Amino acid sequence: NVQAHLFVSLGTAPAIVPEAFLLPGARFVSVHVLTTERPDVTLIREFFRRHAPGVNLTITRVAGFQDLKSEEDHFRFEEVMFRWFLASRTGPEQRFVCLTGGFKTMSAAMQKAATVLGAAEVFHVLADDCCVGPQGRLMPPSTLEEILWARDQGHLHWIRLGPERGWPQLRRIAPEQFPLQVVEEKGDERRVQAEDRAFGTFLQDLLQRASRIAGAWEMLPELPFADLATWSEGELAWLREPLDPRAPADQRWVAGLPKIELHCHLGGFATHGELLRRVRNAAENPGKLPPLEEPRLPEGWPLPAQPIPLAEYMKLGNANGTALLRDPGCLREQCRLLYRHLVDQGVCYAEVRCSPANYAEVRSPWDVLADIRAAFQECMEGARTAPGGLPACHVNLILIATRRASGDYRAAIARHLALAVTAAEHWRDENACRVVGVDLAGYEDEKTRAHYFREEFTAVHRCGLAVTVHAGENDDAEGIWRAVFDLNARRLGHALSLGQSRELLRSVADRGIGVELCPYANLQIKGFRLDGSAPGPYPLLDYLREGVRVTVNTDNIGISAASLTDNLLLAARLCPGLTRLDLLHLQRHALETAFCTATQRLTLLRRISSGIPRP
Amino acid sequence: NVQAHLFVSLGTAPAIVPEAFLLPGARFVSVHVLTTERPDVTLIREFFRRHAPGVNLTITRVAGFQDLKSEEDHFRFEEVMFRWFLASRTGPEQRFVCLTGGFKTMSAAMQKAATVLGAAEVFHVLADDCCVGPQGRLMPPSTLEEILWARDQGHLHWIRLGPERGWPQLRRIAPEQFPLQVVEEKGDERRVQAEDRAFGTFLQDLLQRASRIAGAWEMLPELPFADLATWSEGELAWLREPLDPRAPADQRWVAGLPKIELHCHLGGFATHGELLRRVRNAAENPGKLPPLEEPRLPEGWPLPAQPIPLAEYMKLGNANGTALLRDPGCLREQCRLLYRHLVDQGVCYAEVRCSPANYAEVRSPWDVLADIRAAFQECMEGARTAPGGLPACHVNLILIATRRASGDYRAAIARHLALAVTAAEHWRDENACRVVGVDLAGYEDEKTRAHYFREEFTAVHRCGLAVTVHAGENDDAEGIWRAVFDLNARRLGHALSLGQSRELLRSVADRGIGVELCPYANLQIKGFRLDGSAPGPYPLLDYLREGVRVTVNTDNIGISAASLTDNLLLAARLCPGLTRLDLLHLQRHALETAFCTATQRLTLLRRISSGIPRP
Ligand SMILES: Nc1ncnc2c1ncn2[C@@H]1O[C@H](CO)[C@@H](OP(=O)(O)OC[C@@H]2O[C@H](n3cnc4c(N)ncnc43)[C@H]3OP(=O)(O)O[C@H]32)[C@H]1O
Ligand SMILES: Nc1ncnc2c1ncn2[C@@H]1O[C@H](CO)[C@@H](OP(=O)(O)OC[C@@H]2O[C@H](n3cnc4c(N)ncnc43)[C@H]3OP(=O)(O)O[C@H]32)[C@H]1O
Ligand SMILES: [Zn+2]
Ligand SMILES: [Zn+2]
Repeated sequence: NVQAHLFVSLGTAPAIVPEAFLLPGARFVSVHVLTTERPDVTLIREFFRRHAPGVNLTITRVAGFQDLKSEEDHFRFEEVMFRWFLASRTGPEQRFVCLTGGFKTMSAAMQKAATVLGAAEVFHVLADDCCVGPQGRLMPPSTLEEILWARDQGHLHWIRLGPERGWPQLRRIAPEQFPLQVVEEKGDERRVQAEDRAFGTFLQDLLQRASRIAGAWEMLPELPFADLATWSEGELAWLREPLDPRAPADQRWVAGLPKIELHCHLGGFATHGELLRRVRNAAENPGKLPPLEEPRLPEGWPLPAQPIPLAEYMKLGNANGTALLRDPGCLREQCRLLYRHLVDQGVCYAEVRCSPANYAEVRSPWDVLADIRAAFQECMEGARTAPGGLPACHVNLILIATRRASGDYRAAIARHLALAVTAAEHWRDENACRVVGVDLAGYEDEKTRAHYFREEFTAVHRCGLAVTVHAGENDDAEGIWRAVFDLNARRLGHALSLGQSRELLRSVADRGIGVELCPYANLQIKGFRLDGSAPGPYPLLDYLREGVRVTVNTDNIGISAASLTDNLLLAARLCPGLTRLDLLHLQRHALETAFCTATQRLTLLRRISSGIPRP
Repeated sequence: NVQAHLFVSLGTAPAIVPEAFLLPGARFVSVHVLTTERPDVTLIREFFRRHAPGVNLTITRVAGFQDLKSEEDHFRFEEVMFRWFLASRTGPEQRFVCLTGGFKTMSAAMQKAATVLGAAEVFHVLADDCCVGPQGRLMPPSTLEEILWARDQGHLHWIRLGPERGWPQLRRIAPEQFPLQVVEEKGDERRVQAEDRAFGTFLQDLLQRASRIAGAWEMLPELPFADLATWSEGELAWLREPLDPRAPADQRWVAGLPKIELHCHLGGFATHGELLRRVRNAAENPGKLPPLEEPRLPEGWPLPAQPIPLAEYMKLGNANGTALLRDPGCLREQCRLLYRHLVDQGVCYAEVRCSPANYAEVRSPWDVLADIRAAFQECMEGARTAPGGLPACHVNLILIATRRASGDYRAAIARHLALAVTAAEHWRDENACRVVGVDLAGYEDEKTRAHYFREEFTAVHRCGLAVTVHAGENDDAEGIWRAVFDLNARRLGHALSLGQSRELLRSVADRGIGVELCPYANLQIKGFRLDGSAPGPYPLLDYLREGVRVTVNTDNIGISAASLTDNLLLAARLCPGLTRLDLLHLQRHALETAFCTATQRLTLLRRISSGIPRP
């Protein structure tokens, strides 16, 4: 019922196409013949003129192939063959391929094309000596009547190799992508050319990718991302080696990674240098600006020789914050520079903490929050890069409830929680900046543990808002236990003492509660050995091996004076033996513990999977 | 430095093997020849005796392959070819394939085996007609001096076309898996056979699997299991159609699915029929056996016309339980029969609930729990089928704390919690029966909500043990909220009223808390419309669409008189439009919400993925 085209190759022995056209069962239409320059085709044309008028025979010749000496012209013939198969518009269900005729390599190319593109039947024809000729027991060369006689009395074989399936993306495709060129053209006869070997590279790379995927099909659920299955064996072996922070190639690779940020404070971004000057030279009221004064950093501040405690760590960012963000222009400018920095670092999703009520003097905290939200929305709408018309970096908001050692600090917590609930219920567009949770931070000790604020957070739990708690930075595991089991926290920050209790660590691992680590902040405050030279070993590797969803963050960019890339590199330095697959696992954990919707999570997963740079 | 083996076919034209042997810049060792028993090889051995005495060539002839008549001859030649390639412990980098000689199909199969097995070089040799012969302009015939003369004068071309890579898991295989027979054994010349076409089927399956995987590479993250990527397009389309409970094929497919059980009561298994008699005829002391009396079931009990309340449902299983299980023989037989039923149903992992203290009259509850654990452990050890030497079904234990409307029940709750903690601390082997959590079931109302039992479960939370709660079966969403946020429940049972509160549903979906539903029990107690003909619609589809991890279980197998297959089919009946992929998603959710270790979870994931039957 199908059209049943017949593709055949021709050598220097004519009367092959007449034999192949005669098939016990096939009603062939539109016979196609592929041949070189020298063979003659008069006999075939006479056959199809006298015995089958309606078969509209077409003959194609390769432009510059007449005798093969090297491999260069074989590649030309193969490329022209592939484009010639592609030139017509036929599915595999109506393709019959005959490999008889031509050089020994031409038949191999015939079968390779048939098994790659797909065909209904691959076969070849044989005939034995039956004609007396001038020399006894001679093959029937010509003089069609003896070919028909041999068919009728019946010794022709027609060995049927069988059907072929073909790769699915190559079954149809299009010929406009890979066209041919006609050099000279007479009736039903052509000479053709191809500019390049694009189809060869396309086919080769798709087969190579398929071979790699078949090679890496096991150990797939252990892989953080699916695209890693398309990597070569050498690349995968290199991925399992320990990361070397000194090597510039490793630094470039880490800088080229898509990243997710979950712990970043807005008030500690621009505290020194040119960034502070740029923020200051944007105020609407320059008259009321406080006099410029930069706190002096300790010796070798990025990597101090001695640890320092919290008080001067907070005082080190006195040049920015409440003293400076009280001006609306400064707040806007701060937001723009933070978004620019996040985009430059390669982050694709970030959550930013803020304390709007600290910046309200004549305006309400609602106005401050609206200003921050509008500035971030305008920044996201400005940079419509990335595929699908989505912002380069998506920013969500988290509000901070601060607790202090003494004074008046507990009314502000209530104001922040109420504002967070109202704002979360106000803005609800999925593809926009939103308030997605609250955070309990500040001074921590025995008297300010988590279970003393349950009555304040009951309303937050009633309204359905996510909660993160700072715990374990300067306390034992009891604070972490109370945060987990009394405030129903979903994420923990600076849980450095989680390893003191095995049962608590098992509970955190089993419940999927995320942990956030900041290598620079932890090293600068608690002190830690570097390069394997009494706080103890850094607990990153222990958490990774135990099964905890641990992530690496930046905390205060300005105060600690570094970014995500530097934090990852020092994470490698603090735990010798850390691998690159561990970095990918960290990114996967950050994706899984984010405070986002399911569709956004899937989109981020796809975006990160295809963005990992190769060695 | 490689050995550089050479493989070449030969037809009715000698002096081709010596020409291919003289490949420039290649020192060959142990050249191999494949023939069709028709031609002669005297020339080959004569040449290798005089000009290369250290190459120890071999010659092979194919199993009565006289001439090409039909396709069976070609198939036998191809099978002998593949087994001949395998029966030489050779790597990809030292194979050199020459597709010169024999039929066109012979050279084509040469190239096919080269590109599948991954040769290191494929080439084709040509010669120039430079010999006088008896008629001028002749190819160089048998004699060797003229072959050497033509090599010296530069009349050989050696068209060589690229190396090959080959599929990775097929690069080695092993000779002792598709062996060759030896019909006749003469010096350096052999005739070989092959029992069957096993390698052909192996290769066809491999290529088809690779092609299907390449066809379905996208939409892989959405697939619950990876093996679904190896299904054909028709099967995948059939997977998305709505389930038809009336179709016998669908019934067989559901019965053939690997399953996970998470809500099963031990005391409600054998309550009627032959199973109850079998349990009764196992007592150590039949004198104290209470008289037999089976409660009568309502009309059309499996699908009753009107719902019944909990009291009659519980009284329906009075023939078994506390009255019967105080005798250890009956308890042991009960456990054996339940494990047999679970294996028959196809369950690969199950968690069983029990109340040992209810069966302690002269023995301690510790002895009863030890007997139950020993019975299940012995049952697991006995049936060590399945790959890896693992038990067919793995059973873990959960202990019930029962609350009642009036009477003395809190002491029993404290007893059960303490026993659970001690038992969980006692048995710690990963590949063994273990106690993994506690349950809060029984009578529920306003006065017996979850937050009235916090002080009793604080110890369980300190020791790090999983908790599940019966909530929502006969209460509004307030009970579910209290269970989630005051008792830190990890999984909920019969949460039929979760949809009344949107915030609670969103929180449950975000936190990953599991929900268990029992179709038959829910229909029998609450009443629900069937086939889409006021309790409202059954909430399976809403929970699935909202992202809640929802699973389907059996509750009481005996009282409700149904199994997992019946429950899944009735779930399809309760929500028209339920698809088969939805059943797979339910299985994945059950796997994700279980109380097991990570290694066991990975093993179960692989086992379920590699065991889904095809349509
Ligand atoms: N000392 C040797 N003695 C004998 N054979 C040798 C020797 N050394 C190498 N070989 C090769 O081994 C195959 C012997 O079967 C031959 O390979 P192949 O050249 O590919 O033969 C195929 C035939 O060449 C013929 N055709 C010659 N021109 C052309 C041409 N320009 N377009 C297409 N076909 C050509 C074809 O016409 P067709 O279909 O009747 O048969 C083929 C020989 O070239
Ligand atoms: N009307 C036609 N006119 C011309 N050619 C026709 C016609 N009908 C079919 N063909 C086929 O088309 C190819 C000619 O280009 C031939 O196919 P092929 O049988 O594969 O020929 C290859 C040669 O058969 C020869 N060898 C004859 N015995 C055997 C045998 N028992 N083991 C292996 N090879 C055999 C081989 O010696 P070698 O290495 O010099 O070249 C091959 C012809 O048989
Ligand atoms: Zn912080
Ligand atoms: Zn139950």
